Amino acid sequence: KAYHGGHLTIRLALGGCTNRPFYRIVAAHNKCPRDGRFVEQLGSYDPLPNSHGEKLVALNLDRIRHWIGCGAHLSKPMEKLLGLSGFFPLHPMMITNAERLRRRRAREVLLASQKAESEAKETEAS
Amino acid sequence: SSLPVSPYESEPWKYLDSEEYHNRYGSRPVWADYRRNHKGGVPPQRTRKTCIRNNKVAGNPCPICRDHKLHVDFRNVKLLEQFVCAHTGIIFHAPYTGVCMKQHKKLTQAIQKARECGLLSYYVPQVEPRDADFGTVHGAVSVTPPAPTLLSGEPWYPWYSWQQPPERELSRLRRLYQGNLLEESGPPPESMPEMPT
Amino acid sequence: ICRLIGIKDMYARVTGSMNMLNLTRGLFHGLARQETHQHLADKKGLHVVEFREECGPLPIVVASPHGALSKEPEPEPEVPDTKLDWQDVKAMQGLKRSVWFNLKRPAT
Amino acid sequence: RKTRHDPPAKSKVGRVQTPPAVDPAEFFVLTERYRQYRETVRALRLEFTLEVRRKLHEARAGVLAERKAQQAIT
Amino acid sequence: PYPPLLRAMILAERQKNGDTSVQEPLLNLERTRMRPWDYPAKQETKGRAKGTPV
Amino acid sequence: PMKGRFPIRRTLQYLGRGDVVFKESVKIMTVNYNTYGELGEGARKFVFFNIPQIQYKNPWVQIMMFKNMTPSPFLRFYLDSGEQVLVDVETKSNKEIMEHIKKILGKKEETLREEELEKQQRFHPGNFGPRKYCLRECMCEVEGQVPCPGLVPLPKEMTGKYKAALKAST
Amino acid sequence: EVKKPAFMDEEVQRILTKITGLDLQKTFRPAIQPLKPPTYKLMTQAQLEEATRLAVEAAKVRLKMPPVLEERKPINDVLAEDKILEGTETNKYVFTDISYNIPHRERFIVVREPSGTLRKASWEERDRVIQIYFPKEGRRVLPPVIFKDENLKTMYSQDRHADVLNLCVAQFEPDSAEYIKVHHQTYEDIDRHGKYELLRSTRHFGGMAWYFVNKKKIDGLLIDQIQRDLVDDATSLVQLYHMLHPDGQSAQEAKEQAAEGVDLIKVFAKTEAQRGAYIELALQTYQEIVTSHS
Amino acid sequence: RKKVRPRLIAELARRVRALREQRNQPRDSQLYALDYETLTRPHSGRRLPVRAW
RNA sequence: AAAGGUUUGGUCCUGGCCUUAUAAUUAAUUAGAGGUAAAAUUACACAUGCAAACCUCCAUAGACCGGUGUAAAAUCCCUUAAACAUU
Ligand code: FES
Ligand SMILES: [K+]
Ligand SMILES: [Mg+2]
Ligand SMILES: [Mg+2]
Ligand SMILES: [Mg+2]
Ligand SMILES: [Mg+2]
Ligand SMILES: [Mg+2]
Ligand SMILES: [Zn+2]
Repeated sequence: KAYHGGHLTIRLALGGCTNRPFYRIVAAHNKCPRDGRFVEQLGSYDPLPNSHGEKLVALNLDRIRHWIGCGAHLSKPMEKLLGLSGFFPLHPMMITNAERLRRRRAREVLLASQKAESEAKETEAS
Repeated sequence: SSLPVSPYESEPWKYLDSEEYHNRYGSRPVWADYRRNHKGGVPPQRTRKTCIRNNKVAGNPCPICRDHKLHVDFRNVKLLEQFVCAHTGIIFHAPYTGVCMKQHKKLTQAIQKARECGLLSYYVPQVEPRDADFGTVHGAVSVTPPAPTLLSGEPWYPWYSWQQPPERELSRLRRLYQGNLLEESGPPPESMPEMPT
Repeated sequence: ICRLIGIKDMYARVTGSMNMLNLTRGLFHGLARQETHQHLADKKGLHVVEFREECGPLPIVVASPHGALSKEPEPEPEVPDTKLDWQDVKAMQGLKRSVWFNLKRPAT
Repeated sequence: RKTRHDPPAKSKVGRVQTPPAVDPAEFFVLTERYRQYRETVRALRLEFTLEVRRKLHEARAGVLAERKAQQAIT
Repeated sequence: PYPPLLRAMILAERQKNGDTSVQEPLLNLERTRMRPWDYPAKQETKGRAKGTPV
Repeated sequence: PMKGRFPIRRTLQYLGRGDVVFKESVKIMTVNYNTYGELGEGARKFVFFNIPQIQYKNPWVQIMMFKNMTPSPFLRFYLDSGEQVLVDVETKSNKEIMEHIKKILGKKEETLREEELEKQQRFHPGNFGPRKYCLRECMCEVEGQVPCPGLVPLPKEMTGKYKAALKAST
Repeated sequence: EVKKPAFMDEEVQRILTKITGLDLQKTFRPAIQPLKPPTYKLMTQAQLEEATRLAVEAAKVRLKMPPVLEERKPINDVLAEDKILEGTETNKYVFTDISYNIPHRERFIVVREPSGTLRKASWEERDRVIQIYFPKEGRRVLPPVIFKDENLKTMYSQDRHADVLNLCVAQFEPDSAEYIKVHHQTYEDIDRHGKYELLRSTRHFGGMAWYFVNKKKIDGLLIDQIQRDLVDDATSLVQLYHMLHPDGQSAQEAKEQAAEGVDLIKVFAKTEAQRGAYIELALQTYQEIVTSHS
Repeated sequence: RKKVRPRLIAELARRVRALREQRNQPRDSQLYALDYETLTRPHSGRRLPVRAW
C-alpha cells in the first residue's frame, strides 16, 4: 500500500505456528501490517525455552543503534527486551509489575500462615 | 495374524554372514533381483507406502519385506552399506532399490544413526578453524571493571528501588483523584517472598 | 546392449527415427570407432593427463606416448570453433527442462 | 476496522468512561520512574543520533574519501 | 551511569583502541531535559475541528 | 548444431569471460573498422570476438560500430567529462586491443571486489525468512529449539486447548 | 629468559613439516562425494612437471596445521545484579549481538538469569549461540555423539584417526576443553598401537609430534621413523626435543659432544629415552641393513 | 500509454468542496458550545470525559 | 523424456494423435483418532448483530489493519526534483 503519514518503528513480528510462537525483530513503517512489509530485520526472539532452558534473543545492536538514531520508535515489548538485555534501562512498568508481584505474594504467604494458625486452632480443638 | 519369527532378531548382523544368505543372495545386493510392477514405462515417483499391513503381506514384497530375517538396524552395517552409494556415499532414493517408503525411512534413520556412532564410514571434509584470530583479551570474553553501584550493592539506577513519596505529594494526589482512590501502598518487600507451597 | 558390452555408467539420447536396426547399427558403429587415451597419446605424441574434481589439482597421467614424447605444446585457441549441440548447451544456459527429465527410476 | 463513514453501534450508545482508580503511593513513584526513564533514553537516543551523523560525514568527507578522489584523477 | 551492557561495550572499546583509563562512562542529561507533561503547547500549530455537524 | 559461426560466442560462460569493466566515466565506445584489408584483421576479430564480452559487462555503455569510413581502424571512447580518448588499433591483435583498453579505461580488480562485498552487506545468516532471502524460515528448524507443531506434536501443557480447559476447571 | 618455542615458530613449523612428509596420492586421495565427469588435457613433460608443482603447492596449503592452543579460561563476569527482577522470570534469557562485522571472540553474549543477575555467557553457551546465528558448515549446534569414548574407540578400531581429528576441528574450538580432550585421546591411541603412519602426509601429524615432545614420549615415534628408513626425520625430532627442553640432560649432552645426524639419536637413548634400549637396537639394525646392503 | 484521460469531475469536485469549507467556516461559539445538563457538545454531540465534569 | 502405442499386404521415411510422470478443483464409492496448514462458485441482492476509539473539555485517531481482483497492456528496473496529512 501507499502510506501517507507514520513513522519508522522497531517491533516484534509474530511468526511460527499455532502454540509455537516465534518473533522477528524488525524495523518497519508503523502503518504496515504486523507481518507485512518491513525495512530491515534487526534480530529474532524465541520465547519458548530450548533444550537447555534458555529463551534466545538475537539483537543486531549496530543496526538497532542506527535506526534509533534516525527517529525509529520502540514498541513496549521491544523496550522490555532491551531492558532485560542491559542495552536500555529497565522499563518503569517492569519494576512496578515486579513490585506488585512482591506485594501480592506477601499476602499469599501471610494468608497461608493465618490458615496454618487457624489449622493450629483446629489442632488445639482436636 | 502370525508373522514368522526371525532367529537373528537379537544379532541381525549374523544373518548376512550365514550360509543361508550366501545361497539366496550371493555377493549381489539384496535388491538386485527385484522388479516393480507398474503400468507404463515411467514408474510412479514413490514406492508403495508399506508392504505389510496387520501381519498381511502385499503382492510383490519389497527387498527388505520379502525376507523376514533381514533386519534394518544401525548395527547391521553390512546391510546398510548396500543402500548407500559406494562412490558418492549418497543414500539411494526408494525407487532405486524398490524398497517401500516405510522401510526406506527406517533405512535412512539406521544409516544416519550408524554414521553418528562411527559404525558406518562417511567422508569428512577438511574445514579451517572458525576464527582468524584466537585472542581472548577483549572485554566481551574478559573481566569488565565492576561498576561503582555493583561494588557498593546499590541498584544500578536510584529509581529502580522504591523511594517513599513526600507526604505533601501524596495529599496532592488524594485531592486530584478524590472519590476514585485505592488504598495507599507502602514500601514493597525487600526480597521476593518465597513462593508458598 | 550396454549390459551385454559391460558398460556400467553412461548417458545417451536417441532422436529422429526409432528404427531398432538403425539404432543397433549406429550404436555399434559409434562405440567401435571411438579413440582410447593410449591411441590419442600416440597420434599427437603428448601425455594424456586427467583432472578430477574429487582429487583436487592432482594431475593423473592416463596414457603416455609409446615412442618419442614431443616438446611442442598442442595449440590452444583463444576461442574454439567447436560445433555445439543446442540440447547440451541449453541446459547450462538456465532453460527449464521437461517434467520427464531425470525422474526417479529403478536401478539399471 | 470500521471507517469514519460507518454507523456507530447501538449496543454502545450508553458507554461512558470509567477512569481507573489511583493509588497515591504507587502512582507517584511510577510517574517519577517514567520521567527519569525517559530522560535516560533521550540521552541515549541523542548519542545514537550523533554516531549516525559522525559515521556519515567520515564516509562523505573523511581522510580516506578525499585521497581516493584525487588518486583516481592523477 | 550508562546501562549495564552499554557501559561494558564502551569500556571494551577503550581497551581495544589502546585507551587505558578507569573513568566511568557517564551520560549527560542536560542536553535532553523533558518539560512537564502539562506544559502549555503551541496553539498555533494545533488542529481545529471540522464544520460538519454530527 | 547451434547455428552461425563460432556458436560458443553465444554461451553465457563465454560472455562472462570478458575482463574489461569500464570506469564510470566511459559513456560511449565507437568502433571504426574496415571489412577488407590486411592491417585491420585484428580489429575485425575484436568486433567478432570481443565486442559481445565488452557489452555484457558494460550494459549501459553505447557501443556503435561504423564500417569502411576511414583508411585505418580505431577506437574512440567518449567520457562523461567530455574528453575523447582515441585509440589506434591498426596492426594490433584482438587480444592486444583488449589489454590496451583494459589498462587505460578499465576498472582495477581491487575496485571490483569491493563493490561485490558491499552489495551483500544486508544479507545476514542469522536472519529468518523465506528461502529466497534467508537460510531458515523459522527457529523451529534450528537444532535444540522447540520443533514445529506440524512435524512434532507439542506437549499438552504447552497448548492453548489444554490451558483453556484448566482455566474453566479452576 | 630464552623464550619457549611455540607451535607457530618458523623453526618449529619447518621441522614439523619435514617429519610429517608429503604424498600427493595421500593428500589428494579421492573423496567419497558426488562425482563429475573428469576432464583431460594433453601436456608435454614440461607442462606435466609444472602441473605437479602446482599440485605440491596445493598440498602445502592443504596440509596447513591446525592451531595448538592452551585451554581457555572460564568466563565468570557479572555485569549487573538487578534484584528487582528476582522471581519475575522462570527461564534465562540469552542475548547475542549479531552485528556482522565483529569477530566472534569479541561479541557480547550476555545472560539475564531468573535471579536478575546479568552475566557474560559461558564458553559453551557462546559457541552454541554463534552456531545458531553464524552457522559453520561442518559444525552442529549441539555436541555430536560421535565424540563419546565408546564411539571414539570404535573409530580407532577402524583406523579412522584422521577423521576423528577432522571432526574435532569442524565442531570444537582449538582452545576448548573438548578439543584438547579428543586430540589428546587420539594421539595417545596412536602411540600405544604404533599407528603413526595413519597421520603422515596429513595436517594432524605436527600436533601429534608436538604432544609427544612436550609430554616427553617421542620414544615410539623415533623407533617407528627409524624402522621406516626415515632417519632424517628421527634426527629432526631429536632436534625439536632438544629445543623445547634445553636444560634437559639430553640437550646438554649433545652440546658437550657436538653430536649431529645419527649421533643425536644415540645421545637421546642413553640420556632421556624412556625406552632407550630399543632405539639403539632399531637404529643399529638400520645401520646394519644400510651398511650390509649398501 | 496515452489512454489515461483527464478527470474533469474529480478536479471540479475537489475545488468546489474546498471553497464551501472556507465560506461556511464555523465559529468558536458553535464548535465549543456546551449543554451543561448533559455535558455534551451540541455541534458534534461529543460528551466530555468524566474527570472534567 | 531413457521413451512407448497407433498409417501399410509388407518395408523405410515423414507426421499428427494418444499413453506412461506431477499437481489443483469437482464428482462417484469408501473412511478411526491426533497434530498442522489451507479454506476458494459469483464486483449478483442482502434480514440481524458486531468490526474505532481514547480522553480533565482542546486535539489525535477512525487515511491504518481487514476485503476483493473492478478497471487497465496495464508494468518492471532506473534517473531527477520536490515535498510529507510524518518521526
Ligand atoms: S514453521 Fe516453525 S513452528 Fe511451524
Ligand atoms: K509416432
Ligand atoms: Mg492534553
Ligand atoms: Mg500409406
Ligand atoms: Mg467434495
Ligand atoms: Mg492488507
Ligand atoms: Mg477484469
Ligand atoms: Zn516393503
